[PDB]
Amino acid sequence: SVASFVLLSMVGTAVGMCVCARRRCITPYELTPGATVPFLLSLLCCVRTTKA
Amino acid sequence: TVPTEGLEVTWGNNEPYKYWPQMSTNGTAHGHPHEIILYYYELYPTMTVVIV
Amino acid sequence: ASHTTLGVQDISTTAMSWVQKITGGVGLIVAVAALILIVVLCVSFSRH
Repeated sequence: SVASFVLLSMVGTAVGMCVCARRRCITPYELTPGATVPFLLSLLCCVRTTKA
Repeated sequence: TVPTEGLEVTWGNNEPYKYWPQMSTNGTAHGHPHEIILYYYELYPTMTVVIV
Repeated sequence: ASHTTLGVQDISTTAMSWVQKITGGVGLIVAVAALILIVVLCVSFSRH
């Protein structure tokens, strides 16, 4: 049971790294004045990529 | 006509004759043409050519 | 001779090799053409 526990904490840390990665998708491109980065979003494609 | 489950015929006072079919004299063995389908009639006539 | 009973999934020397020949799909590579279509479409197709 604690092995299932530690594996689900490994999935929890996967969730934590993914949510930190989505927050560090957002912090370079909040909605910069330029509001157009194909060179960012055309390579990253993490989440909600469609805003230029 | 003998089916795949055999046949029984009796005549007179003598013993009932059983009979059983077989995997025929000619078919089409392992050959360079298509040469299975005649064989694939010998087992299973009227069916499994339907999945062909 | 019931002991030589036969099911369906049965083996010739050559039948399944001709199946292996006739499983030569092309739908994979035309799906690859559909993928190159959707990624050229990614010019303005980046959310759906």
